[PDB]
Amino acid sequence: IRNVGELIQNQVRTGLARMERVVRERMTTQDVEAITPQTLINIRPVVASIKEFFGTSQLSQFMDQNNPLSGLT
Amino acid sequence: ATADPVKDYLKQIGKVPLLNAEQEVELAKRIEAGLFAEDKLANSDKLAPKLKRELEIIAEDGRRAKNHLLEANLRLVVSLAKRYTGRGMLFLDLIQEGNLGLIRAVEKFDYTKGYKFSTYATWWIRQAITRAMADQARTIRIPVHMVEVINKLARVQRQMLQDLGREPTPEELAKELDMTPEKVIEVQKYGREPISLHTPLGEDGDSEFGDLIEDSEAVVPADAVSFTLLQEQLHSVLDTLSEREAGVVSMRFGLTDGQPKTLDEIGKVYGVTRERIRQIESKTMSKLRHPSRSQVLRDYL
Amino acid sequence: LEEIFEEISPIEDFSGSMSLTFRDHRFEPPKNSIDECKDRDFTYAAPLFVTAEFTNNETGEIKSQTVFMGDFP
Amino acid sequence: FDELRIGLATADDIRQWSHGEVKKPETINYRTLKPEKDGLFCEKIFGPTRDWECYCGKYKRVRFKGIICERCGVEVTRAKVRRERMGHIELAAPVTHIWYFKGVPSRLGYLLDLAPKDLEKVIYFAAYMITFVDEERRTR
Amino acid sequence: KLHHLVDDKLHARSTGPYSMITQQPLGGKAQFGGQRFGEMEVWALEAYGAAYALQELLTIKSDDVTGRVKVYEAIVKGENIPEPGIPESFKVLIKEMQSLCLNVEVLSSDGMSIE
Amino acid sequence: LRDRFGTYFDGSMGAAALQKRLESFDLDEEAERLREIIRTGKGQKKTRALKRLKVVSAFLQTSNSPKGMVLDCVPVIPPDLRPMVQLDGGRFATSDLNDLYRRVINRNNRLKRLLDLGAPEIIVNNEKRMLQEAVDALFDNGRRGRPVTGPGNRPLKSLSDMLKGKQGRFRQNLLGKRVDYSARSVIVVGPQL
Ligand SMILES: [Zn+2]
Repeated sequence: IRNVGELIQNQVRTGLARMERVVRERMTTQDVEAITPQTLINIRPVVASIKEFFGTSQLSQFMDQNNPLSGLT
Repeated sequence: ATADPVKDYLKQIGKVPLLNAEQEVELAKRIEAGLFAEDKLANSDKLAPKLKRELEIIAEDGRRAKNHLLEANLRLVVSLAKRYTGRGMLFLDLIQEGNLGLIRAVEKFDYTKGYKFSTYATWWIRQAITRAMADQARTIRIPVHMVEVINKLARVQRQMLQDLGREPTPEELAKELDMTPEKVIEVQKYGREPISLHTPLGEDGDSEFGDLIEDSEAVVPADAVSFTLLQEQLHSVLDTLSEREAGVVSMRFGLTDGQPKTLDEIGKVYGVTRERIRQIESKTMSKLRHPSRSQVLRDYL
Repeated sequence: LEEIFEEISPIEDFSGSMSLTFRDHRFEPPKNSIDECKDRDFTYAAPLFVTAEFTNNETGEIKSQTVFMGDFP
Repeated sequence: FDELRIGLATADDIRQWSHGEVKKPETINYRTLKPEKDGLFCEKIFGPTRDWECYCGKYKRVRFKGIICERCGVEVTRAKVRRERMGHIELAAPVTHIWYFKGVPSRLGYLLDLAPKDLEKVIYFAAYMITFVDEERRTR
Repeated sequence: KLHHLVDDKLHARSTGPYSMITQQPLGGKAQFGGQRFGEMEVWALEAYGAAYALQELLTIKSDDVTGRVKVYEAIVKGENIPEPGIPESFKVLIKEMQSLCLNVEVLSSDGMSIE
Repeated sequence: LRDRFGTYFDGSMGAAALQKRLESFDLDEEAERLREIIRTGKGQKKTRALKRLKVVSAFLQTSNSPKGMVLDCVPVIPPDLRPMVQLDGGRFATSDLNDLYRRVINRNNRLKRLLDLGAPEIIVNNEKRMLQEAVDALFDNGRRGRPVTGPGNRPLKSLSDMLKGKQGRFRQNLLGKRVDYSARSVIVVGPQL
């Protein structure tokens, strides 16, 4: 069972993989001494993935609140 | 000839001789030699046949060296196509557009610049690629200068999010862009992309979005039939009026033809003066305003 | 989270001169209350900061700076 | 309704169906939300977006229908004509219908005695054909 | 008490919205959507031999733009129902198959047919 | 071959070669020789000749010429059948045919641009290849290799894709349609009826 922790971890891992590729590309096209950790990392992929995680996912389901037992189930 | 045609394109590049400094400077030398050869051939003054053939041969050799240069730079252009892949344009299409930029650049390159061809070309390659992306990427075409406006505001807004760590307020963005907020909202709304109808609704796998949104061009049967009943009732009401009165009001309001005629405009076929016809128009409007011929038409609005 | 961060080793260019270490991650309290989020249509989230350390052998210097990768649901 | 004859649509037939020619990828101006000229959705070729209305605004009314205003070339008529009228794209270099090839041999038919690999290689620009030889000339 | 309450399930339609690409009525309850007369329904009707009912259920009551306003007018005026025309979905198909380079020409026994 | 000897063998490349071959094809002689082969033939060669005779005879009896295999002009679906309908919220709603027609128009225009100016053989050949690939997609997206995914979330729809399958026009909007003057509801038992 991929508990929710592992699901979100896989998604943020994919996002950080895109971040890694982006920062490597930036490194290949950046000069030295003008490089700071603040500027090089693009936060777009991680947020875009953890936000698209909920969307288009067969696992992020609309909660059903018909009654507390529907919730637990 | 295989799936993923870009692989076959890369193989079609194959192995071609990369050019070191002396090689491409000599290639450019005989390129311009062929250039003057074809220039001399283009002139109308008579030249000896053998000399003309020699000039044509030199121009042909220049052409061959041109294609040598293009095949050598195919690798650079595909690299620069990578550099802008994944923005709504297919990778091979970006490669081809960059190749168009490349043929432009070689058509505008010579050794007179004390630099390698690689440094000079990349500007034109990026130019052609970005022009193509601006003019052919989005479903609803956006002008190039709107394109740079939207990409500028997008990238600077990304910088604002990166710095402040929070969604910037529209006024702060407006002042940073130096434009007013209304332009900010305008370009923000213009910088969208369509959503495809043929997508699963997601409520059910079978259902698709294009089968859930209603049209406006449909003639609602209730409205059409109500309009027809209004037409019949109104025409009957005018038939209640005198023949001349009903006719003149009809032309004044064009029940017979989609264009109503001005009062003077009615006073040509009927043979009445603009003030006379006006007086009867006033008379018709009064008569249809009595409560007799008003109960029926009140409800139809 | 710290596991997936530690998985991404500091990036090395072709020269391997520079490196970015994601040592420590941290949270801050969310700005919006749960009831507020439900009512105003806001994704319940909190900030997630992480300390990025730039180290270059050529410069022989270490520059530490905290960065923020976005709201975390 | 007695028979739905179906067959191969030749180029001349396609030209006959067409009421114009598409020349751009334009769809709609980002600001005016109206169809562009000579592209997809063009009113000059397919039909008016609004009943009897032209693009320039000349001759909008239902009265003077059945005319073509010289300004934008729109023929005033019902919008329903757009559901029927069709255009055509001219291709600089000919291409081959995907359907009749790349399938079972009852539709490709082996009309040319060439293996499917040969066709897959040749029409996709990976190998040449000797279309014609003056073999009598070569022999003489 | 389960959540299959009748108030949710109850739906009806005299005439309402329609789809765009094909002029047939759209589905769902929120949009006044007619129930689907699927393939098995026409199989049953053909089994009964009731051909006129199938014709009206397939042309007048949907998929014919010229017929819908006509039938509404005929009913309210009391006039007898008019003759159904050709459905629009078939025209959509004819154009689409004409866009694949198949000249699907409707023909009559004596030359060209009138439509 | 071309350099060592020209003016004797005429050679070509791509669909244009197919067009030339079909223009110069003499199917009657093929039918005659294949009939001769069937009269005296053995093995699977006989079956291949059978299929070949079937198709060539079908074409010979019909008046329409074989050159219809290679289409020169691509018909376009009328716009209302591929609606770019306005959608509330400043958004848009588009059908994938719009995308495919845009691609084929782009590639045809760019090929025209390349042909106008002096261009090599490699670039023009690759461009014609992309044109053929784009047209392939419009008529059948996904019949070769990966389909034209467009947005990347899903293969784009295609002309023939509308004409096939459970969701195809045939089995969903011509045999079974929705109908006006209809309703639905839960059912209960009433015995007194
Ligand atoms: Zn006009």
